[PDB]
Amino acid sequence: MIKEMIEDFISKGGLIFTHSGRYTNTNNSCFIFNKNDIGVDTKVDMYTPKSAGIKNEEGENLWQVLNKANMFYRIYSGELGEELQYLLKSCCTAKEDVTTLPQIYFKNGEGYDILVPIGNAHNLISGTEYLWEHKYYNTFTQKLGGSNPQNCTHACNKMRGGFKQFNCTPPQVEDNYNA
Amino acid sequence: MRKFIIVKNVKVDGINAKSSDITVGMPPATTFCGLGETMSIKTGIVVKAVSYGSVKFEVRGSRFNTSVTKFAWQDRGNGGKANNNSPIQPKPLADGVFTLCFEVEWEDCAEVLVDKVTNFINTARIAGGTIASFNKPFVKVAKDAEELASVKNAMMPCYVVVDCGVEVNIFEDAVNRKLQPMVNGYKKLEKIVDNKHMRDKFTPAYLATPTYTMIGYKMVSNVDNFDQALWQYGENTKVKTIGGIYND
Amino acid sequence: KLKAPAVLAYSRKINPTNALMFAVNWSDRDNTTAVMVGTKTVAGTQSVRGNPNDADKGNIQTVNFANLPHNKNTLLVKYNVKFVGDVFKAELGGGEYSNTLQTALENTDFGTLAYRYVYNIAAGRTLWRNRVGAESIETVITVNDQTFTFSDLLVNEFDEDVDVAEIADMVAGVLSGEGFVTLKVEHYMLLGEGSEVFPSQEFVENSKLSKQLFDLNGQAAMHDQKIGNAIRTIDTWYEDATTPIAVEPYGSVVRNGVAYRAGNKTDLFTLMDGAVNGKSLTEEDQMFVTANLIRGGVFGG
Amino acid sequence: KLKAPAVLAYSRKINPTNALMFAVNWSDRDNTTAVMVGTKTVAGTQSVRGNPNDADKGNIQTVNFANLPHNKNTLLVKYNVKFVGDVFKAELGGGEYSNTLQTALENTDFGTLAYRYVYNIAAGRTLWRNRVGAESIETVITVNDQTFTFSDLLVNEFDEDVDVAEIADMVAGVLSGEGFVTLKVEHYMLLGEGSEVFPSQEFVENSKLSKQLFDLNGQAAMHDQKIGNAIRTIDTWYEDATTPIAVEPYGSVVRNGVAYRAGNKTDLFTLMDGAVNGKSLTEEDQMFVTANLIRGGVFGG
DNA sequence: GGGACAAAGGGCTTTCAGAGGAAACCCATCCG
Repeated sequence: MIKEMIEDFISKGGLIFTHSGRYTNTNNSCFIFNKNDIGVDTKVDMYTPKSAGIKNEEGENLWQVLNKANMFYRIYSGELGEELQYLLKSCCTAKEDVTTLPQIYFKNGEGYDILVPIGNAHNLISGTEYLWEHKYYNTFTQKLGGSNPQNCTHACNKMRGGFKQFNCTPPQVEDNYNA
Repeated sequence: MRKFIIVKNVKVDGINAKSSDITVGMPPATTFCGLGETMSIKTGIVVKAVSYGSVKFEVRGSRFNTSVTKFAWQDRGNGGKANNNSPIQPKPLADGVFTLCFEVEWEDCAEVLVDKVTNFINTARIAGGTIASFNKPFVKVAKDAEELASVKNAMMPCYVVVDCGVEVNIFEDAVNRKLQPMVNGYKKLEKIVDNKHMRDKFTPAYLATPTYTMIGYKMVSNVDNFDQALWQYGENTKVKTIGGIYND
Repeated sequence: KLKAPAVLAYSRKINPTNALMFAVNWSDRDNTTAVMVGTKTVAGTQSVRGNPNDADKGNIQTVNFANLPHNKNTLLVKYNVKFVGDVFKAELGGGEYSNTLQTALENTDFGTLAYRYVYNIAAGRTLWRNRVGAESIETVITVNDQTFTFSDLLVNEFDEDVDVAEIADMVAGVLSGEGFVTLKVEHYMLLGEGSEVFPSQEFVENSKLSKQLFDLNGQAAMHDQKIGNAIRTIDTWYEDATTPIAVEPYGSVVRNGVAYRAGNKTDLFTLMDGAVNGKSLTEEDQMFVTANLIRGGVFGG
Repeated sequence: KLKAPAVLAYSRKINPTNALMFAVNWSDRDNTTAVMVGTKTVAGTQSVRGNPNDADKGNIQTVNFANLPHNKNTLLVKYNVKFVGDVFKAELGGGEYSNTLQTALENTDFGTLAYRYVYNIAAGRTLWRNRVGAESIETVITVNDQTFTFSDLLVNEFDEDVDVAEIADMVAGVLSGEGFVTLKVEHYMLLGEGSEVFPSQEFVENSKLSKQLFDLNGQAAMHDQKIGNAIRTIDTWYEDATTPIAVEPYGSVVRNGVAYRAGNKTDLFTLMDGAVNGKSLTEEDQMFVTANLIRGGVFGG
């Protein structure tokens, strides 16, 4: 029920990641995995060319299957055995790509460090799902990909409604009065 | 807390409203700290802390679905299909008017600083925007904590950002505490090995992700301690305020 | 072979601002009145190609508008421009390619580029479709406490003028290495009482409105990108198509669907590669490459 | 085959303004006073088809009104009209389709169109239902410092006149490639003391008021698109049904619910597509296409 | 002249996938 989809993923050039820069520019191909951020309710993302895959009999992809009821932590820890544990961990490989990314100088004691900011995959999905049901009507809505959003990520392909962003508009000084 | 310089009613157009993947609006305190560091390195004058207040701000567009800026063909991979409506890669823009306070350590004179600041401001940027106009800078002198209220009140009128800290995380705190998140620093993930495409081959390179903290907006006349409204670089790649967590 | 770097970037050397609109009289241009936007609702028919059996139904739309009041008959558009130097300074990369390009260049004539950039403002091309319907357009330009007034016609076919030279020579000095200069521009027109004005639009996802106009705290304004686009419409240096277009790499007009400077051995990148690899270019080619390098952007692939 | 481009649009070449309503005397038309709107509350019965059980209940409504003062007996409606040229110049797209369409046209006679456009204003069709109940209607047209006075009846059945031709000759020259021309139009009525006037309503959602009228600073006015609709009611060139209608693709009247020029080989898009593909059009078809191009719209898909 | 590699460019393209969803906030002082 789960293994066949794992051979499906490893057959293509798929990758598992928690942070990536593809959320800022579609042409980016930078994928890295963080092990210290894995928890009970940590959402992860995956990338395969054209996001084709094969759906289940009821119809599900890996992004939905692993992020439904926290079977990712149920497998990463090894509660389902050591057969589905090594294969999944084999996909967690870094991939460096800095073309078309921001680069900023930051003060680090005596000297400077150049940094390339990238976005986190867990935060977008977690915030969208948590905030859609709490009625927080002080947010924007952004859609990635465009006319064909199936070539950016797996989360964008399935979450076609659009990710949510905080509206950080500050109060403004009203004129024609004291303040 | 000795010498302060005030520049009020600065008009900037085309500010990059996208500070992170989930924050759209005011630039974080990191942008103003970097502007102060750039002023210090270019001008040769040591700057201690920076304070910013929002006079006006507006994100282009509507209540939701802010805006999209049209793109153009500018890469060397096309020429045949580069004739109709290049892809988007969204990038929001906004327009705002701010007020800035800079802590300066300079005692050579009193009027040279105004000229040297005005020289740098005429050719500077704020989060990628273009400065339209600004008022003449003036310098205030503080000898003790009691007269810090006067230099604080010299910044009227504007809304200053104060730090309140995070309890659990920004998502739960925003719904419950009713505050807005902000970026205060970056966390390093892994070191860059290939140094070919980087803008500098001497500075070490890192992959970083933003760290979020919750802030609040307060009137200048309602600030208890002025040291809570000044930001500066901290430890472990963070930006922190002198007064710590703001408490009423 | 001196292969170009993977990513090459340059800054923008011309900085415009958001234009502001006011309503004044032709003889009382001292006191100004702001122009609001407002919202209206219109009704009509459905005329869409390919749908003939649905043409007997109605159509209700909600739009924005902007027009002068019935007691004012003059539109005033005011803005500022900044010209800065430090050309041939790459923002990302370039240690030998940029120096070779700089050495190959700097022999071009910046006087023509400075004349054309100032003429696009003086003649009145910076203001869009608000131009039509006006019997008199007056331009007031201020720089270094020295004002000039223009009533120049013939926006196309750049011709020799006496007053534009005193600004073109200053801009030429700034372009080939100097500090910064600032020009304050004001435009007066004679559209009439109640005439409709055309501020900038926006591309926004579907909302309660069908056409939303740009504004700044309830006052109609224009985007800085729109102001800057009209300034650099000087590309006259190709084979045909008089009434020139804006200078862009692979110079194309997406509105018209046509792309000049196509794959016929006249591109920005082809000329840039050929200039550093030995043989120099003609006057028109360097004048185009330098003008395009004045415009910012990142080149790579 | 020369298919039409995906994006293709034209701007508007006839620009009217919002009409202003004043109350004056028939022999003292120098001094004018505004016409306010106000609000009233009325009571009536419930007469709705299909509900005879609730026919004995009351009905309280609130509406707006507008009527002349009891000491004035003349209504004055004033506005301005602007005609601009540069026809056959597409705003969006068109490098081969627009040029071929312009080549196929421009052989038509602009004289009839310029005559009818001016006649629809002079005969008094721009002023709507306010016409009824008046025994004397006067029209004053000012252009090029030359005044013209009209008292012509028979709004329909275009006849020959000597004063309409002089203005129509100026309009026709501007239409076939020129700058702009402007007309000042004033209409005088003879309704009588205390008579009711009919300004333009507004499309409003659910609210307290059942009928609110368009007003500018509390003064009654008329929408400019309503004024422009009556100017271009010249489409007499279809098979029957004299007393023509306005020119529109798939020429339809939503008020009557019928749609002329349906899918029976008489469309704007069909004729425009066939004109460039070999066979030309007739005189009436060329005049219809030119008239529909003077009016704006989108043609592509 | 034939074989291999890389780059650039175009075109034959074309492969890939897919319907959620509901609502106007933060906040009152210096100065002539």
